[PDB]
Amino acid sequence: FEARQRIEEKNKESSDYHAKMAHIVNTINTEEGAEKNKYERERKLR
Amino acid sequence: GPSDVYVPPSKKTQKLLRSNL
Amino acid sequence: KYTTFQGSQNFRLRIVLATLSGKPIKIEKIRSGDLNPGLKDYEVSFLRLIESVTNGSVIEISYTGTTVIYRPGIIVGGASTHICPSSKPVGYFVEPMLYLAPFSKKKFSILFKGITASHNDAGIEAIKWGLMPVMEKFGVRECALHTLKRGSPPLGGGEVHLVVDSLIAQPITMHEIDRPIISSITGVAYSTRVSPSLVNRMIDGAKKVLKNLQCEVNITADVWRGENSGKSPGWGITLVAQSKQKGWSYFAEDIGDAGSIPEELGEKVACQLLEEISKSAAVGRNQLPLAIVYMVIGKEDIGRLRINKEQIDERFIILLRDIKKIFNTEVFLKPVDEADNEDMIATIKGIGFTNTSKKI
Amino acid sequence: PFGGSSHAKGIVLEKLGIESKQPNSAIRKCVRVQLIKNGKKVTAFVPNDGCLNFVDENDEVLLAGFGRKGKAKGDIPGVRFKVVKVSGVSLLALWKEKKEKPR
Amino acid sequence: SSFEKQQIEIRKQIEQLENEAVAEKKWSLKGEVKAKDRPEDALLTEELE
Amino acid sequence: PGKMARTMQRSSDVNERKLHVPMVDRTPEDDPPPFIVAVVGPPGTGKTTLIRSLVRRMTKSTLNDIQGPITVVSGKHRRLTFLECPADDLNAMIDIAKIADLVLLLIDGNFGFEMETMEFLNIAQHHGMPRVLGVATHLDLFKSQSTLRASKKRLKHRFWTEVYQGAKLFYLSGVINGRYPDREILNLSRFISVMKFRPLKWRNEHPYMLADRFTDLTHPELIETQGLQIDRKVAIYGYLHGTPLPSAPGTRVHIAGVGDFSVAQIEKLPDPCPTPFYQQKLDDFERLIYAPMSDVGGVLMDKDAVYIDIGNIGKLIYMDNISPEECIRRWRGVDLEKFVPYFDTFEKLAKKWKSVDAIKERFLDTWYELQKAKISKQLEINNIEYQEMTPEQRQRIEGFKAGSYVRIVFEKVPMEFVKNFNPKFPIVMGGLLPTEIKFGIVKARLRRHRWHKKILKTNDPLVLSLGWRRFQTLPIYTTTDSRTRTRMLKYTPEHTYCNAAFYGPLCSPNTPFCGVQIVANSDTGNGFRIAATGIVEEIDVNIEIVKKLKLVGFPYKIFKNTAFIKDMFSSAMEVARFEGAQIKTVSGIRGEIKRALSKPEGHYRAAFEDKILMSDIVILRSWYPVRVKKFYNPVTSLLLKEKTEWKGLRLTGQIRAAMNLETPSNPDSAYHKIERVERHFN
Amino acid sequence: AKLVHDVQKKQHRERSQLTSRSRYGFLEKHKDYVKRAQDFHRKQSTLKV
Amino acid sequence: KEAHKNAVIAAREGKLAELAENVSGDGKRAINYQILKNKGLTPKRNKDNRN
Amino acid sequence: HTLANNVESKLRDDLERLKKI
Ligand SMILES: Nc1nc2c(ncn2[C@@H]2O[C@H](COP(=O)(O)OP(=O)(O)OP(=O)(O)O)[C@@H](O)[C@H]2O)c(=O)[nH]1
Ligand SMILES: [Mg+2]
Repeated sequence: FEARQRIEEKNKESSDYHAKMAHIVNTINTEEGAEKNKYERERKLR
Repeated sequence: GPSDVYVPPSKKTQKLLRSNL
Repeated sequence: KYTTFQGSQNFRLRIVLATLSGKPIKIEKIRSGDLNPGLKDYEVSFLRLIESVTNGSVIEISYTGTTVIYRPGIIVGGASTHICPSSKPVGYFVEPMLYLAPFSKKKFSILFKGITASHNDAGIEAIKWGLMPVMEKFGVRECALHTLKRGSPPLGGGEVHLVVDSLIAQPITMHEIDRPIISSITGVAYSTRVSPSLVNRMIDGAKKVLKNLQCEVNITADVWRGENSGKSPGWGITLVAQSKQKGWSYFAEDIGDAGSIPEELGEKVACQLLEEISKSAAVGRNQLPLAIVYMVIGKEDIGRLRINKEQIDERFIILLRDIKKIFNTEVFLKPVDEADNEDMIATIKGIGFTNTSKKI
Repeated sequence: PFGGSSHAKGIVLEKLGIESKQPNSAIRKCVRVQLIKNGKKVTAFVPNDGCLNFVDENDEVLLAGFGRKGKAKGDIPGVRFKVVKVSGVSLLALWKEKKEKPR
Repeated sequence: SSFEKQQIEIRKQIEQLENEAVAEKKWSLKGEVKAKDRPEDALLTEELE
Repeated sequence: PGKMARTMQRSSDVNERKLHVPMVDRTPEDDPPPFIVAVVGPPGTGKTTLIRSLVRRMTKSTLNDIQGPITVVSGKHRRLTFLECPADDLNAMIDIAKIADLVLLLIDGNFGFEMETMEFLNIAQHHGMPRVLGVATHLDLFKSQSTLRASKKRLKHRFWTEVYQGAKLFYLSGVINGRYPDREILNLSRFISVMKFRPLKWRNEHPYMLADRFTDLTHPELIETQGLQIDRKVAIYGYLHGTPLPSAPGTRVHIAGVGDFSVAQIEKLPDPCPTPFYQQKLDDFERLIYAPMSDVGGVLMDKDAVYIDIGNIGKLIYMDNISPEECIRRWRGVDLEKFVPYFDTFEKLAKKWKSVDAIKERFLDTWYELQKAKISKQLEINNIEYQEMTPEQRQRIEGFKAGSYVRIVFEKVPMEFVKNFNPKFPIVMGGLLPTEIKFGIVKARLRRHRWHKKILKTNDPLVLSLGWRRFQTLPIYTTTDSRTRTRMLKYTPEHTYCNAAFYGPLCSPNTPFCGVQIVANSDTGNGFRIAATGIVEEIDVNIEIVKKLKLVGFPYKIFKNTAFIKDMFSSAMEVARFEGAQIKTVSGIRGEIKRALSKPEGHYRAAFEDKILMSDIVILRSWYPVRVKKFYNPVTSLLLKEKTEWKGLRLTGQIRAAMNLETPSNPDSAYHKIERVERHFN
Repeated sequence: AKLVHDVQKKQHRERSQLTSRSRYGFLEKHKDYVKRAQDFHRKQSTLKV
Repeated sequence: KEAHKNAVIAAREGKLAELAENVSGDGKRAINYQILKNKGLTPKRNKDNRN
Repeated sequence: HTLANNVESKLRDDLERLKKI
């Protein structure tokens, strides 16, 4: 019984960790890189 | 039954429970 | 062990204040002069909830049940589920955790199982649309409550999920001096296992009351259809007026009794709403203590709020006496300059306090 | 750049990705700041998760332009800065153990 | 003096800590614990995961 | 054009170096409380000589035999409190670093930077940097201008290194006649009198004050009746600093080296050495030094003898005997659990609401500067509503606003304190918070101090400065195991921060603290003393905390992929508990433990990865929990008589040294060199 | 080697076989294991073919 | 056993005393070189680049 | 014999601990 309980909880925790990790890394990429390419389109203009 | 007839109550109550040639 | 109180008065408020203060308290001679003196089932469940969402706080009750000693600890929180006993509802158990939400180590996700209506205590939608605005103006951002299944008296079978993420250091101090102009009025009539005709009847009564006014008035209908409709049949209706500019809210509500006129219930909720508007001064008689305790727990700084002559009453007096007996803190009051009414500006120095339980 | 000048200072609002199970990586060094000149939050690396552990929160840091040369394996595109100074003192001297972060 | 009393209490506490820190470690706090180096059956009696 | 460009980069960069992070000041506008300066340095320098000369110049009055604080006026708004810290008590150094704001740091020139001075610099830096100003004494002994100039620049450069560059020092010739050169004394006086200050979190969040005058209150007849063992009433006289202290008795205040005594009685007295504006406005409405326990004029008072040279709804609410009902009846001339309030009968409500006109009556640029504007506006609100009404507000709800003489009297005070007290040591007291009074375990992160020699050890006592308290506990150093668990270490990593956890008096997170080894002058020895520095970063009442133990077993019969492991266990009970589990042979190949045996009693069988050798050693990982020791010991140095060489718990090294033991050592575990020969196969 | 201390390039050291294993001489580490497994799998591959 | 253990204790005391012989000949305690000069965590270097 | 009884009592104790706590 302990085996089944432990493996279940470990699986849930690792998957949730991954989901948060991708959520974060991807939000940095989207927001920041968008505004960076904005600024670069700005710099090449001058 | 107005609200029952309301299929748009799906979204409405969802928000209510949430908040060439 | 030190701050001493008598009787069963204002038990939840006293416990919440004890937690926020850290001062150990003893409250004794609880309903001693009764055929069943001591504590109640809902009260002991309340204390169980307090221990559940606190950590290391020691709570003991003498076997006579008329003397409870509380030694507060820290406020962890977390995610848990509580089963409220039959005699008292989820809003009654929620209001204290609503007081304690924004200052905890782990965010609040509580599942309350049971009844979600009473003439006695606040309905779920009432507490949401009334208190969430007040606390959020004071400075909480993500506080919300969803309804998986809604119960009814006297079978319950309701599920409410309180999710509060906003952990704040202190609510921002408030300086409200004026009278908000009511922007509009909305409301909602909910029905479990009864007729949409009944819903329309009560809304007709309400709009009959409200036809004397001219600004925007809308009330929605919620037939809680199907599986999550709880077990007992029932219904209720709530009304809130809103000031969009500053975004204030005032409200009144009721449920439908056994063998009652839904139209009458409509004129009911309408009349309490209007009367509370009449007696209001920038705030409503039932959310007074909520804003009061927030502005008290605010940081080391005076805060200003307009209140009403009529709003001042016995419950206000006992709240002041208790809050003074806890925090050794007194509220100054000065009359408004304008003579057309006798509104009273309450000023009080929010005490030096931090969200020292936060995870940095 | 971020306006006109070469360096900008602001407020460490939080340490994104304190919990990156695989240490010393992109987000693991990714802290976030509030540019005070704009009153606006924005993202910025720190070098050496050791210096991560130095800088904590609400800490008057002073940011400079990151300026990658070429394309590495994992370093995130968009993060555009490096912290330089913390609450008075400069992180190279810190991580080399020359001074201590004063307060 | 009550100060002397609390000094007596802290003092006795002090030598207890000294002796407890200088004695042998507890097997379960050690590393490379083993059948010969434990007292037997402790792993049932106790709880570790 | 080009000048335009260069000057706009000038403008941008200089503003971007100008701006900072806003924090409130709470500071007194009307009457600033005194600013605190502390003469700090090694004992063989002549700080006393310096304090005497400097104060005499500023005050236009000589004085001998300075002791304790001494307070003087300068400027039209300036009053200063001078403290001569001892060069013996590390604890006194600590308290001064906690409280003082200008530190007059005097350093030998014939000899450079004694480590006591460096340690005070460090600890002030750690608890929040006060303005520092250094003076190099003993320059007159250098017998060549060459050496004098070289050491001059050397000192300036090291100082400039360890505090902000530019921090000029003052060079002091010699003590000719119990005196310092008057012209440079003017340099010092004018400078520190025109000094500007900064807001710091510790000051501006806790109401703190230095104790000025010391008196005792006991009935002498009570004394003989009890037998000198009775805790003595104690009265303290002082000023206020930083945070407005409350006005009603019933709060808790720490006292350094004393303990934690609640406030019994407090009264507000006008100051003895007032501002010139205070005096002139006094006279307008009607129509200098001070140092209580040190000599002034030509007289010093002892305990009793002296030495002299030869020559209204609000109040209705707040009254208790009144029931709220009688309050309300007097004012117009139930419980809260019933959430919705009282109301009127339905018909009367409806009829009075048929009219609704009475209800239509109510019815229908730099961001930094922006929040600094909010701070300023909030304080000006504070000011106007403060001036609104004095007798209730000022006296009571505003508390006792800073800058007001106060006498506070207390009970339960050590007889030893009042008897072995000496004025030479400073005495501090500042408001405790609910978090600073409740106890628990602090999770902090810290590093060894970087100039220290040896690394700390888990479950080894350690004194630390944190909050007004300063006390010894037994930490436990934990490193998160790449962020899965909280494994306990057994030493601090030798050049990085690592987590720690220990029982102690709680305090708000993100708060610096600084920990030390021995405080005893008897054993200061020759090395540095400050040993750890960190921040307390959360607080709790319990923590999961792990140590890793691996059960070692051996194989004793081997097939392909299967094995019978022989000593990880001793009972079939046990193996049944642990079966179906996951192990890895030291060689690095995995496998699982599968079934207990019978005829041998503790041996089991495992199914491995490949043919596991007899020449291996199988292991099984496992997490035990550990319990934090709850030792707690405030130092109480000033309670002690000699006021140094206080000794709490000793460290394991000198414990083994004392009781003459030898360090434990797992011999076969000790490392050795291995020379594996080259191997070939058939 | 950008921004790392040598005392971060510690050099963890190499243990020895447990002494009571004089008879079962010389504990192996993973590099010994990889030599063994690689050779065995060549023996297989050819014997299968 | 006793001879060996007293031998190791004697070695302990000898090393400890030999360290202790460097105590301050004065009451004044000198700054240390590591903190006089303050060069932290260098790599290893060479006399060529020294010159 | 008596050793068997003692082992049985020990088993009772350990099993009670493991199956109850
Ligand atoms: N060469 C030199 N000697 C000084 C100077 N100032 C003071 N001294 C010497 O230091 C002695 C003063 O000792 P104290 O003033 O008692 O020493 P302290 O540093 O004040 O410490 P305490 O003794 O605790 O007050 C005098 O006897 C002087 O000879 C100076 O500017 N130059
Ligand atoms: Mg002196």
